[PDB]
Amino acid sequence: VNIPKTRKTYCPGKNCRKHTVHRVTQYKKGPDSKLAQGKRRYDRKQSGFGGQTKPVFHKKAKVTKKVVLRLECVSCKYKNQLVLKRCKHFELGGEKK
Amino acid sequence: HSYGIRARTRYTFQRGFREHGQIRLSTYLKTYKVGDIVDIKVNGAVQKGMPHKYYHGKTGVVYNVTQSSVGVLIYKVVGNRYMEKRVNVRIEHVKHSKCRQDFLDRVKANEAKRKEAKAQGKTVQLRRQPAPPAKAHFVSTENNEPVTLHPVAYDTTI
Amino acid sequence: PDSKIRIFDLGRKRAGVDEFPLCIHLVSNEYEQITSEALEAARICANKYLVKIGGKDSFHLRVRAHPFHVVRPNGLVARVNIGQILMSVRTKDSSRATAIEALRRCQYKFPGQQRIIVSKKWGFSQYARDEYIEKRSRGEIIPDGCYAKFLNKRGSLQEKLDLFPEASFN
Amino acid sequence: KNHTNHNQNKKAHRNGIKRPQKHRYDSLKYRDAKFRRNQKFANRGTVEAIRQAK
RNA sequence: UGAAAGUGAAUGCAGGUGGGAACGCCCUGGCGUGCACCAUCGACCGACCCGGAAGUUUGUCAAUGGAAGGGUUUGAGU
RNA sequence: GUAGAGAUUCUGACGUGCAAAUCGAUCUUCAAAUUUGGGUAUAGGGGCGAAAGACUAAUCGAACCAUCUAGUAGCUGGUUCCUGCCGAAGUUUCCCUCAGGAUAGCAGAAACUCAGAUCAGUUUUAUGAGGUAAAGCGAAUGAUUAGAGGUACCUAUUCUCAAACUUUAAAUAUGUAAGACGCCCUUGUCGCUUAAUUGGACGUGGGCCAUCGAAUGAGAGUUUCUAGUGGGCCAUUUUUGGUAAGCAGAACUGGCGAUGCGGGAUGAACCGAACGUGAGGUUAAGGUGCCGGAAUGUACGCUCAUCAGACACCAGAAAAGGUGUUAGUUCGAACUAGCCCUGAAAAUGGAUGGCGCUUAAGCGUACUACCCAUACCUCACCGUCUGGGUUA
RNA sequence: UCUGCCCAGUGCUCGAAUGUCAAAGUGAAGAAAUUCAACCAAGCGCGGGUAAACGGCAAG
RNA sequence: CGAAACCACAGCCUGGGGAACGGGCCAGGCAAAAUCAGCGGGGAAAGAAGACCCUGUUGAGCUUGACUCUAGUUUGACAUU
RNA sequence: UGACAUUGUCAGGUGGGGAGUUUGGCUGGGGCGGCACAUCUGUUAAAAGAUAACGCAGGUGUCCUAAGGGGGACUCAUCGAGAAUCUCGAGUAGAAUAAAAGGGUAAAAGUCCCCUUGAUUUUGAUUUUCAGUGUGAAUACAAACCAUGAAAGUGUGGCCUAUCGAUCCUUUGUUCCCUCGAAAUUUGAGGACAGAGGUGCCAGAAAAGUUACCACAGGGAUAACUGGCUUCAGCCAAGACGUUGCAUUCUUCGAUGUCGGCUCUUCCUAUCAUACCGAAUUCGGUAAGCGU
RNA sequence: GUCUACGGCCAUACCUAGGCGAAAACACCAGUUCCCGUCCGAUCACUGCAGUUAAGCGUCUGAGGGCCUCGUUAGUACUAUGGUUGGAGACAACAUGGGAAUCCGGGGUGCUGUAGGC
Repeated sequence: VNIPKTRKTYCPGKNCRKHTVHRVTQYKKGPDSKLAQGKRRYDRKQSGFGGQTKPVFHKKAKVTKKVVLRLECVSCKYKNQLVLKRCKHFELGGEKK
Repeated sequence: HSYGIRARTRYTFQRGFREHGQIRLSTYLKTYKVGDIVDIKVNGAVQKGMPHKYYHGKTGVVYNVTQSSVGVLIYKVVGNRYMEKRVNVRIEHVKHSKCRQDFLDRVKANEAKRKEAKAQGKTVQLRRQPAPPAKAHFVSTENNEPVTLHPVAYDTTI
Repeated sequence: PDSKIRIFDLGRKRAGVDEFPLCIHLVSNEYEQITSEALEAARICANKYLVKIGGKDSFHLRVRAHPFHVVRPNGLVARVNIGQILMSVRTKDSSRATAIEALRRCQYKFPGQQRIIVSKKWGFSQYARDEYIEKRSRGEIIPDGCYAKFLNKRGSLQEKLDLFPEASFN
Repeated sequence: KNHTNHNQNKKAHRNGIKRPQKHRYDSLKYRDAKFRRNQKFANRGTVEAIRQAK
């Protein structure tokens, strides 16, 4: 699916409270931090004899992810997030029909 | 089985034969108030605001009025109780119950008879009564002499 | 599946409506089923007997049960009600005995019970003998191949006039 | 037997298909918001005007 | 009441409305009167979304502070 | 070949033995990888094994002892006095759930509230909704027989069909209404709505005011906690898969399960009727030759069977015939029916229940009398519940 | 009396890429916690040997 | 002189119905003490909570490139130095 | 021989030699298959709603910045007529409408053009599956913000009926937010609020075999084994054609000993022989006494 | 009564052939500078009344097609309930009730509301 790189949509930032142009990009999951509480608890739990202490997931059944649009206000820099339907092939600002 | 919203709705949501086309506009020119008793008849052309197939042919009382729809309250048997179902149904799928209008016309007539009975100093029995057995009557035979009939002999028509 | 019986009219199927006045029906007496192979075997028996006795020009035979009901695909059968006509033979008044015996022999090819009934209607038409005579007498019946056209009060006038010149339009 | 609806209607009618209790006043909440707002103000003036008349 | 920081329950006879126990008055009702309980419309307290009046001192332009007022949102509240 | 060490066969004896492995005969070896005493070493996830998972104190695909340990139990078994009162479920949704739980239903208790209300597995009246049966195919669609006409066609016809074709369209089911939370008039609030006190919603103040607005019958309703249940089965009718099935699967209702009694000889669901302890009377279903309570009753016929028939469910037979016979129909001939016979055919001796029954004690119809259930009726008594009294 | 053919695979065995490479240690950034960057044995991986190795009939 | 197994109660058949092969139930055939030696038709005879099969979120033996580990082994680092 | 090497600690790799565990369910027994395990249309289905089978005919894990939204003009599939692809007649949809099927659609919901991003933010209320829990999908509004149109109005994705996801954890957005509890500042972390990442066994364990050496607790809820039920003789005329007849899982898994032969007795007739008849040795009828 | 605008019910209104239509209205019609749109002012947009009732439009006619209503079909098919009814069954009959559809035949061929013009 092709999504235009820019769109005029409502900006819920308090400085805008109106429709404003937003730059559209694709949300990328951030790098996992070693110092998160879950990561720290996992390292504490995994240290020592006992083998594996947590479920490890294999039965990956989904083939595509919900694409997430990161809307970025041109005026007040406010950032919004929209989720769309699942798509196998995704374009951002491709050629119009 | 499949359990969609419009499953097995081929005949009930179908538009009538030679009744297809454009919806008549007296539907939109009608007024509904809360307390009105209305019938639900899902018009298949208008897909927005369609109540579920259970409510087709169901009659209820209006409880809410919006710009384009009507809130109808219907009692649906669920296991061992009637549960209050409040469907937001578009006015195309709605019509006034003629039974209510017949009742209101009868109420107006009853008040009229009561007023005239009071004015005349008489008592008028306002309860309807079921059909009674026929009265005694004479049946005249003049120019209507009885014709004696016998069962016909069996024959092979074809 | 293909039905075993393929021909459904035998004899002079082009015979005029006036030529064969007598009609004899082999009628099912029971609510039952008839197989396609049963229908064609009785058809062969009826055609063989009738052509042997009176010849191919003395009768018109029409089997009216069509094997349209599928049995569960392997074959086709004819679902028959009570009183439904299975076989029909139209002949002259002389061939009454021949047609009756032919249907009597063809009973043995069909399961269940059948009755031979001499229909009081003229030939294969729906009109009884007396009303067919009287309507033909006053002129609303015109033969058309194996059947006859009947004047009806509906339609235009000039077209009915030049198709039916003897008709007396009151 | 995986499924049947044999004894279910009997079980329903033993305590009867009971109807919900009828109340004179139903929630003006859960209705149209604009109507609810104005009816609050209309009710508030009505009770005050009754009080003033009394 | 909220995750917390924190804030923290009377516009009114501690409101209206409907039905209601018991009582009173009148000629069976009517009229008052309404406990208890539900239906419901509000008021108040905390969150949530706005709105920032004072006031405090420290950055007075500000920093901090939160009043009135509005949402028809919410709580295991008054 | 003997002693000795073995243990092939009889698949002999015995097989609660003499014996928890023995005896008899037969057989294998018999001077060496031989047989064997005592001493000594190797101990349990170990030993030892010319290897069979063999052996390791009658215990070995992990010895024995004691403890953890009363290990765990969706699994099997059992679970102890009486009467009275009420009385289920095998269904819903979710679960690594399918022999199990939770959840809803059904049930019991304990309360509270309302009240001529507030309703009903009901009818009527009024008014909706549906696409099944039926019908149709010369109304579209699909399939299909035959000629006629005008030229692969076209036109008027014709025979026959559809579970996912259909214009049409039932019966049975199903929704709602049938007033006092009513109606009529006046009039008030609003930030909503309108061109507008214009409406809409809620009200005030009045008037109408239990034939108060169909029938019939009932007092009605709401909380709280919790049990058991979450294998069902049969029949009526409808219906699917199946060659069929005492087969598998559903729908509606009634039953059995949980239920005795009368009857069908006998039987969980068939027929009748549902049950406190009794007396009398009367019936239901079904019966009245004898077993067996009760007419070897009445009336009119049919039937003769060389292995007749005899009561629903039900414990089974068809086409087609039969100089069997009794009646009919239409022109002696054909048909048409009712009974009988034929078609009809198994294995312990045996089944209308038996005995027997032939102008029946068989079959069809009609009419009386009779017999009898725990059902009905009257009465007595027991208990339960409900209602009304009781400060003498 | 013979014991054939096959090193593809699998297993065993022994030479080179430098592709990988943990903890140490080295360099930079930060106030540090640390975050980056480069290097690293073994095992690999690539390459040679091996069937009286498993196996097959890469060889048929 | 003197056991034991086994034992709901018992013990003549045919048929019916029935959890679809009754000793009992229903309808029949029938039916006279007390016993002895034989016998193997029946008592679906006795002998062991089927040892085949399935079920259980019950095991164990063995196997492998199952999951997860571990003795050992191997290499790097620091220590000893 | 030698600061090598061995040892102690750590970090890589190896490790069925050894340890512990697991090895989904549904299922006309299990197993193999299929996925009926999450879901849509038409049926099954008996004209409300509900309704089953490893019943039936196809589908779903996508696709689309337009194929979403608004406005405007236009009319479609066809068929006839005719000019070296457009021409005009008829044309109730016989076409198209992303994708299965069903329904809807004609100055449109189809086809072209024009402008857009309602495929937005924030509540509550409803509908369907339903326990009236959750998820999913949907409906009517209210408070903003917009698109479009002259306007009425329409628009909270697709004409309607499918196209999907908890706790924990991780990550992202938001606030000039809260906390790190002796007091601070800067990092870092933890919170509230809104999403995403994934559980297809789709209300969501992290899991290979084998057992003929096998073991338990059960099961006739469930197979094998025993039982039961179920699946040649005419009629017809041209001996053909026809037509009518003679798997299930109820019992048993606290066990009913499970082929054949031998032995032995009995019954049956659907008669090989024997007796006695009827036709033209052969075909028949009576016939199970007797033998085989 | 006729005509126009806006409608309601949405074929008794539609389709086809033929014959009429006085007034006004309506329509066809003249033109392309303007607003506007096209390959083409043919459509659409704009300005006007020189002619025509030829068409549209109204109406009458066809035992026209269709459609609508009534009767026939027909108390028929079907169906709720009932029987220890019949029949081996298929199915049928009866009892107390409910009750169609096609063919066919007759009639009909739009009614009406508001504001106006004649």
